[PDB]
Amino acid sequence: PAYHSSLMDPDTKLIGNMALLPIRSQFKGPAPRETKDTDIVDEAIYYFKANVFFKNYEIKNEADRTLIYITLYISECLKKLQKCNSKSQGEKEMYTLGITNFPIPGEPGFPLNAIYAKPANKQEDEVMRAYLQQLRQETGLRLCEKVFDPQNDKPSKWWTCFVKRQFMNKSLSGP
Amino acid sequence: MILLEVNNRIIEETLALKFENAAAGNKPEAVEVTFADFDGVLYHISNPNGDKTKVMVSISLKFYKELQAHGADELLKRVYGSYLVNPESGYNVSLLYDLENLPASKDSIVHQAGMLKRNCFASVFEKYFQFQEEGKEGENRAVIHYRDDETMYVESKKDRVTVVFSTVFKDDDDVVIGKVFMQEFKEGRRASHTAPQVLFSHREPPLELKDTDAAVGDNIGYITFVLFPRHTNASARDNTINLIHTFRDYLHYHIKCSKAYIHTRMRAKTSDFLKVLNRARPDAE
Amino acid sequence: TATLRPYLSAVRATLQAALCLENFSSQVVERHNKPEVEVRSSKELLLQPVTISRNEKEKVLIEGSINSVRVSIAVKQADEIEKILCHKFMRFMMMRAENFFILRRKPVEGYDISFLITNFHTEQMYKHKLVDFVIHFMEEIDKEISEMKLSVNARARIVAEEFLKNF
Amino acid sequence: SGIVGALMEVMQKRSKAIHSSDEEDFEDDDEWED
Amino acid sequence: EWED
Amino acid sequence: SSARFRKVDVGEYDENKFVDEEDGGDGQAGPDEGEVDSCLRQGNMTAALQAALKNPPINTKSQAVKDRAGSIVLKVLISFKANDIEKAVQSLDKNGVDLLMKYIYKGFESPSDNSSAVLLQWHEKALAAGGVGSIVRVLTARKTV
Amino acid sequence: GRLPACVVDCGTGYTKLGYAGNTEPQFIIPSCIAIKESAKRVMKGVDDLDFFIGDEAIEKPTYATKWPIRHGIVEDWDLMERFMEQVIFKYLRAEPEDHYFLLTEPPLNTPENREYTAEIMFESFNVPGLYIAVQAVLALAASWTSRQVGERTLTGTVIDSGDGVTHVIPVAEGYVIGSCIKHIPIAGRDITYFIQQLLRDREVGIPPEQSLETAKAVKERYSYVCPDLVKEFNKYDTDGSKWIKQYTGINAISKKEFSIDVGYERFLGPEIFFHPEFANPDFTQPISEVVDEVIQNCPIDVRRPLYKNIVLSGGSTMFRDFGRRLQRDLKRTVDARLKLSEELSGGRLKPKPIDVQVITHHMQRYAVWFGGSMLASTPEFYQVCHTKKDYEEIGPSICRHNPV
Amino acid sequence: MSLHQFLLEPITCHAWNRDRTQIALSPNNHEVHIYKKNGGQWVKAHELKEHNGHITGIDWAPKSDRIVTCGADRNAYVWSQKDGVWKPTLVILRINRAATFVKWSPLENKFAVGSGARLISVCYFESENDWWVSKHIKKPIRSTVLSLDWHPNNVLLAAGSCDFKCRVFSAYIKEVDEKPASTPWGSKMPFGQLMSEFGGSGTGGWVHGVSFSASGSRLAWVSHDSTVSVADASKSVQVSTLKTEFLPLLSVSFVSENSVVAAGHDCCPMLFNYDDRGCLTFVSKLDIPKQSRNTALETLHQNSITQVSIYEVDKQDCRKFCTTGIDGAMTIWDFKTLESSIQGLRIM
Amino acid sequence: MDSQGRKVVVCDNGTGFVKCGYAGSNFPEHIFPALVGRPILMVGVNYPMENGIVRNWDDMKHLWDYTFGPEKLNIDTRNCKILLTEPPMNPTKNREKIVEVMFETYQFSGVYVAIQAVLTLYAQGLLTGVVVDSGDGVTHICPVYEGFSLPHLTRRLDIAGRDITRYLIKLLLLRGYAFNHSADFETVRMIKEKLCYVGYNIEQEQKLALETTVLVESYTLPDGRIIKVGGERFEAPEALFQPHLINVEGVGVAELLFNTIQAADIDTRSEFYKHIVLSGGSTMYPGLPSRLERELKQLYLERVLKGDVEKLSKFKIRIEDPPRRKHMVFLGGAVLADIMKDKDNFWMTRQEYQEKGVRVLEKLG
Ligand SMILES: Nc1ncnc2c1ncn2[C@@H]1O[C@H](COP(=O)(O)OP(=O)(O)OP(=O)(O)O)[C@@H](O)[C@H]1O
Ligand SMILES: Nc1ncnc2c1ncn2[C@@H]1O[C@H](COP(=O)(O)OP(=O)(O)OP(=O)(O)O)[C@@H](O)[C@H]1O
Ligand SMILES: [Mg+2]
Ligand SMILES: [Mg+2]
Repeated sequence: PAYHSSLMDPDTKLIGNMALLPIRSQFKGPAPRETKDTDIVDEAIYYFKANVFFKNYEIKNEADRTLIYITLYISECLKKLQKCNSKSQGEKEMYTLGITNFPIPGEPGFPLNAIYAKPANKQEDEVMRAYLQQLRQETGLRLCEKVFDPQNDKPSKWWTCFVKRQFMNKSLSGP
Repeated sequence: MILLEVNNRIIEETLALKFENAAAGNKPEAVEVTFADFDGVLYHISNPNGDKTKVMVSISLKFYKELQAHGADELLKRVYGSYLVNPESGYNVSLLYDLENLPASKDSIVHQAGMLKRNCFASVFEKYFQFQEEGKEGENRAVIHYRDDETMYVESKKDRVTVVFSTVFKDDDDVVIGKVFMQEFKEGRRASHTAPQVLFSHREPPLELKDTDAAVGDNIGYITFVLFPRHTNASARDNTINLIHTFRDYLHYHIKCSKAYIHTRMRAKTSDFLKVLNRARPDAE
Repeated sequence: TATLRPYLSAVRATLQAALCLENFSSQVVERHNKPEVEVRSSKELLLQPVTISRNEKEKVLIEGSINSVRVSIAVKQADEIEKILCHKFMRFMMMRAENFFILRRKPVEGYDISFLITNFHTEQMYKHKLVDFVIHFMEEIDKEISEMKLSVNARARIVAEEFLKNF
Repeated sequence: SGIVGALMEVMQKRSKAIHSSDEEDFEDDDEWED
Repeated sequence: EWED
Repeated sequence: SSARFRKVDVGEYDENKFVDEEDGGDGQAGPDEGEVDSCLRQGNMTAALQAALKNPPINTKSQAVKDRAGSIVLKVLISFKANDIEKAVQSLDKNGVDLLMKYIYKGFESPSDNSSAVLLQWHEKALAAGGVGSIVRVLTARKTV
Repeated sequence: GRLPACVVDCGTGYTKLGYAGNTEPQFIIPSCIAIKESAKRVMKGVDDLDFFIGDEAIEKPTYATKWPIRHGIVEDWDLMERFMEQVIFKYLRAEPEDHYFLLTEPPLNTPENREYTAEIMFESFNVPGLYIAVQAVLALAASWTSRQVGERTLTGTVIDSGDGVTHVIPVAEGYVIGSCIKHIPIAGRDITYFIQQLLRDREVGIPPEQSLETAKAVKERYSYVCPDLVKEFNKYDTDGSKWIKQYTGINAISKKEFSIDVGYERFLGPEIFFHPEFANPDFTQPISEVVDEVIQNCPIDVRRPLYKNIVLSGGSTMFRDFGRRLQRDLKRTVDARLKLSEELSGGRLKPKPIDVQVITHHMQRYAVWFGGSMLASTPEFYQVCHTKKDYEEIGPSICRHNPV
Repeated sequence: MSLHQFLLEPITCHAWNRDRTQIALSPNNHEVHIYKKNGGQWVKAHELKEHNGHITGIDWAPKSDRIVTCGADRNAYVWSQKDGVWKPTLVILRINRAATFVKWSPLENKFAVGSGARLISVCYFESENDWWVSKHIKKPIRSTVLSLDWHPNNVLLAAGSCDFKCRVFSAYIKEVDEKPASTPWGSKMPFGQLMSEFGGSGTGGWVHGVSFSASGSRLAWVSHDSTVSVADASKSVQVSTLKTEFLPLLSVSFVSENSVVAAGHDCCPMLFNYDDRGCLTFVSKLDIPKQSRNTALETLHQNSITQVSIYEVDKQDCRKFCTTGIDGAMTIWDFKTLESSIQGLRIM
Repeated sequence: MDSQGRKVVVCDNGTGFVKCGYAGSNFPEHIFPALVGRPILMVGVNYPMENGIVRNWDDMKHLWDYTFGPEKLNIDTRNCKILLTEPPMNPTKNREKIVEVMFETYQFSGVYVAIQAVLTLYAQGLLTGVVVDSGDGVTHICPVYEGFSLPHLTRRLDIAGRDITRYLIKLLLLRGYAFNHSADFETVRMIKEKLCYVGYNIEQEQKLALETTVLVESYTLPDGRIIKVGGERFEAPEALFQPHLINVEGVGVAELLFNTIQAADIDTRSEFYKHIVLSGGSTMYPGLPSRLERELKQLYLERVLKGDVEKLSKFKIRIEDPPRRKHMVFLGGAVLADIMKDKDNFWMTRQEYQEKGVRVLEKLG
């Protein structure tokens, strides 16, 4: 079957039904600082090429929901990375796309609203907006290093051959 | 496919594949096939003594003594040359091809190796056509048992060559359909003026074919071809030989095809009848 | 249509008189339902057989009961080729007898084809369409046999023409 | 007996000829066990 | 019994 | 051994079976032949026909009497013309009509050349002033002719 | 002296023809027929004798290619009768009155289809004998060359797969348990369409009229079965020189050359046997669960011989590690059940562990034909054939039961 | 002429209640269905299922609303209504072949069942131990009984069977009936006594339908010879026959003292007249064709009519009558509509 | 419900169903299946008895305590009266075991155990006759004279419905449809219960099978396939009259009935001829007793009367099949309870079981 995360810890802070996992980032805010090399962004990039062909996914714990979120946003990163021409313009396009107001759980337009659980408190809404924004910016910055072939500085065919595929027949943006 | 063909497919495909792999430079691979043809002819393609660089094609006939009496060995030697070798046990004529020593054009030898049964049959035809050409008359006829129950007769006159086939139909439906076909063979002279003359007789031998062991049963027909010097001169004669050794099998082939066509028509009519019964239902359709 | 139309009109009128059936359970075996023209156990439930003949070799035999009608047809055969084509056609249709629902696997002796119609077919189909089907079958058989004979002769002419041309 | 014993006998005769006729990038075996 |  | 008990059937040896209501009687020898032959002699066709339809052999259990009675009425039935059939049909009553249907349906059973086709012509005129019930009364009759 | 019998195996994709007593078939042809266009029927003259079969039927102008066999079951019997004319009289060149015949049937075949085949052979070609054979027994008998003497039995499970559906046929003592046969909709035409969608998105320069047979040539040469997906993706990105291969081809209309790169489709092709939701959106069950479900629906006393003898057959089972992947996934499926019965009963259910063995032999590609060729070379083959004399006297009801 | 396509299947038999608002048909299987008329529509109502065979006869009494069903499984049930649901009660028949026809008595204390075991079962009710006791009439009957009818004085019975004869029996049970009066048919009437045995000697066919009169002094039966005949007992017990030219008829009923309506395989009901001197004359077909490949026979029924029953009050005065067919229908004909539509049709 | 006030419960210990009812009732109060489903020991697939022989008595104690519990009866175990039954050719040791269970574990006040042929005849209302009973495996022919069974004259036949089901599997396999014997027992048993019947004259049946297609119909298998049944509808129940088709040596059931009914007293033969009663699940095929009537007519024609044709006419045969085939043993138990209820010494008591020991069953027999 599909591959699941293994970073779950017994004293992990939860937001709704998500897992608020620490990352390695220079963007400011509520994510905790990570000491080890392995975080959830590296595992999502590592499992993206195997997980994108699957049409049925079964939720086992709280790390799977943020894994599905980064797995979708890698695909909406690649749809904009297909038309790029240089690495610096790709980094500028990721800095443009990271601050875009994507819908959250609870709002209409979110695809997996049945599996996910909406938050309640207003400060919970604010920290969920901040956490999703920093996850988006960090996975855009990490994907822009791996997508570019360095000797030519054009996007590779092996990463841009996954444009038309959709995870679980869902899309974070409208068609 | 109206006319039957004279070249065997399996010999040509196997020898073409082996010759292409030999000319490409790859190492050879072992082959051992045994198969059949029309009129109970056995073929064997193998490697002699386990050597994978040589192939050998052998043909076994049940009636090679009668063809040997009319001189098929000189014809086979004159056609093939150095490829003819001593035959193996249980087989009549054997040919040997070496993959190390081959000519540059691998097209003529494969086509000549496909015509081995024809080159076995052609010797009595060439001898009696030469007897008609030289003008010698009074020689005995040739009797060839090409099958177990069927018997072929070849006779030469001063001005014509007569070929008589004796054929047996197993089923009475084949007797009626074969009489229908040979009626059109008999009177079919009125289209083409230059043609060999076809005669047909049912249940009785012809009056020229006398004092022999000719069967008089109800399933046996006799077919007479009359051939002229327009057909038995040299520059045509090979083509004539080709057509005549197909002939009987060709006739039986078309009889079977006629029965298949009848089956197609019956299927269509049966379907139409069922549709009429489907209109008899009180609004269950 | 020298004698074909009065022959078919007489066969149609006799088949209209014969096909009047109803349900009937067996009076010798406890809870059985069998066609009475085949079993022939009782004498009061059988009718007289009738025959309509166009000539010496074409005839239709009709036998009836309280719940079953058997119809036997002899087909006109003039030559040997028409004889073997008719025999092949009747064997072809009687091997597929489970789809026709009103056909017998073996014909009555002296006849070519035979139909057996029970009361369940008259409950499941209209009667006049069944009579029109029997008349349509008897009309279509001879046209099919003549077309097969003409096709065999034309095929034999072309097959002889190609081989005598190729010399 | 039957056709089964003759079929076993003929492929018993044939299998010694087949096994005598056949007389590195995927050599990794250590992953395949559980 | 059944006179009438 | 034992199983020849399955060879003998006892279904026709029962006391409860449909025996026919055969009321015994005779005195049926055809109509007669002589006045029919003289009616054919005198150049008439109708009086021979109502001579032939009288006295059927319905009660006699003899093959030869039924054979000659079905011979004489067929012997007058070939001997007619083409346009007198409707006059000979509507000159009769209903009992003549269904007895003529019985003799015509008996006459189909032994065909002899164009005469059989002549019977077919009679059949359509005997369906003119007749009916399907005449053929029904031919089909279910316990006394054949 | 005696002429050998003819062995003919018909399939959806390929038809295999030859004589008995040979290891390999003499002809492998595509199972298609090209007929003249109707363009509007009456066939005046010899107009039904104008057709081509086999490889020369494919891409002929003013001819329409038709496929008479769909999923093992013959749809049109008029085209199937004309298909057997050119098999006998052009390719095999055998007189049909002298040779016995052996034909094969699909594993779920009606008795009405068995009588239609014997009508064509006996009444249109006049063969003296005919035997219609079950494909599961012949594929099981062809695996005795790899195994030794003591385990040559006739109980096992046969997996047949190519150009159609993939059957799982249990068989015990030479008799097929027909109640437990299950099928998979994934077979060898579905791997070819999956490679064609992967090559269309990535590579450019392939001609549109040649996109199908280049996907077929990639599958037969470069494909294998990967053991794990995410480790295989990591091998290709880190070291692309070892695993990425180049394929070249020639253009039909311009005679020019094109070259492409063969990447992720070397292992993503055969993976849809084990993950059918990659391509088919309706079937989600892997092949290791269906083979386990077929054996569990069998009777109890025959289950342990059925696990020990699993025989692969067909052309789509010719990948590199098909047997090792299926053996590993079956042992996980059984031990999931044997653990779950033990923990629920508190250690009461403690059976012996079973032995699962998947058998791969040399002649997997033509396993049905090779088993039918060895049967027809025996002297006892002529005593289990339906002769023509029984067909004339008894009738067509004799060709309804095939004795083993 | 009001058709209603209930089914696409044959209907074996049907019966009406007293209010003519419910029907009880059988859709050619082992079930009995009841339909209710409301608005302008027929809605399916309570269904009856106890037979494992095939129901051939259904009868409904006018009073006390009890429904008797008999079939080919050699069994008989009496269905009684209670609190919305119908419940069955077993009747032992002591029969071993079949059951073919059933009819209630006019005073609703006995019922008669014809059978294929060459006897007629008269069943009456015993409340001492609460079942139904059957008695047999056997001699002389040599064939399968097809049709029964009850005389309107609760004693005599008319039976037509497959031995080409119609006969009148006297079924009289001493426990459940009073002493009968004298009839013109006979004077001495014990149980099982034959009164008369009419029938065609020589030629003959199976008698499909019998009927009495309102006065009870005239009998009529049809046969398979396409013949209809009326026997009068007052005129020295004589018989008058009529041979028709049409197909055979299956059901018949006196619609008055001197008029009879029949139907059968011709798909069309026909009217015959019987004067007091005694002459059976064909009058007219009731279903005239309208003045207006598909066959499309110009008849409102598309298949054979198997039953004719009266619809308006009783046999004393008729204005409507009903037919059921093999095509599946229920046609109600009107005499006042058919009087004006057909010129010359004078119903008496 | 006598003057002592003890409740009378008639319980039939059948193979598949155990019926809990009381006297005077045409239907019992409780019809419960005798299935003990273990949750891998609740009751209501272990079966305590097969073919009439007890193999486990603790499961009898479990099932009988389920009957004695508050669900079904809740009767007084110390003081009640019950009625039991037992099949023919039963060993007497099992009867000693069950009277040990009734008068040691529970200690009833009245227990009678009897033969189902006598109870079926008392349900019919007739005292003297013969009973042909066929279920699974074993077929009995039992004559009952006055009110008791004759042990010397009753006989057994080994052919029953499981062999008919296996023969139907064999004929369907030779027809062309593949069936496993073990996996598809139940669907071919459903085929046998649905479509099979017994022919009357076997040459007319095989001519009707060969010549015309009026016997064919169709059946739908649960996977979706539809099969057509030929002449096999009369071929499967023909093994009872011809045992050499199923390769079991012996004679048919009609010859067994004739050899039973002839080897008896001369005066008893007439009322054994008029009174034949059929019962059981296998005697349910339409067309069955007329075949036995024809067989006894043919055997009495050839064996006794030698060749006298007219003496066949003075012979009376009546195979009385009941039109109602239902729980007849409970009906006979209710009738036998209603006739006898005051006459207390016909039952055996517990007090007789300590004052006599095991020979109170010897006094019973
Ligand atoms: N390594 C391989 N070698 C050959 N064919 C292969 C291979 N891998 C896949 N195939 C596929 O196998 C298919 C042919 O298989 P096969 O000959 O068994 O089919 P079939 O004729 O339909 O079989 P059957 O006789 O069972 O009906 C082709 O479509 C081909 O693409
Ligand atoms: N309607 C039916 N038609 C034919 N056979 C039937 C029918 N109903 C049941 N059977 C068969 O009868 C047998 C079961 O009958 P029965 O009810 O007597 O069983 P039982 O209780 O196990 O038997 P026993 O009481 O003799 O131990 C089975 O073989 C079953 O297939
Ligand atoms: Mg295939
Ligand atoms: Mg039982």
